[PDB]
Amino acid sequence: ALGKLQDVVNHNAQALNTLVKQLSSKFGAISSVLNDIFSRLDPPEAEVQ
Amino acid sequence: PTYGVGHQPYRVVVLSFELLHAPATVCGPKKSTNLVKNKCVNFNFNGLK
Amino acid sequence: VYAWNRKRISNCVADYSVLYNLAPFFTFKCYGVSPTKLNDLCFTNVYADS
Repeated sequence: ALGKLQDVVNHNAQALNTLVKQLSSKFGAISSVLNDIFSRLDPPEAEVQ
Repeated sequence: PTYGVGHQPYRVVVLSFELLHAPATVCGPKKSTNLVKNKCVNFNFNGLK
Repeated sequence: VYAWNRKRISNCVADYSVLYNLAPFFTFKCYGVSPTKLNDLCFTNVYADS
């Protein structure tokens, strides 16, 4: 019965679940953790990654 | 021992690292400190900063 | 060449600063993490070939 109200709640929840999961997606880099890149790389080349 | 350096013997040693989520066995010469729990501080456990 | 050795080292402290004071190694092209920032880095399994 109350389906139109759960629609806007599930959409905002799904929007925040897909946004938080994009942090685990390597956008062509060596990894997804920033601290791992900054530590295991020299400053000049770490900028590109 | 007559040619220039284009064909001279070159001793090559390649070190293949893994760097994955596993119990680390080969660390570096970095020392250790005392563990402080109830404080927001900078931690570095086996490279994970 | 075709019989390249592989001596896997494990459970030991690796100080890569010793390799700098050795014979001139003008091929230290670390296709990987970092040539310099390497001592402060723990590894799991390192396979050294020759």
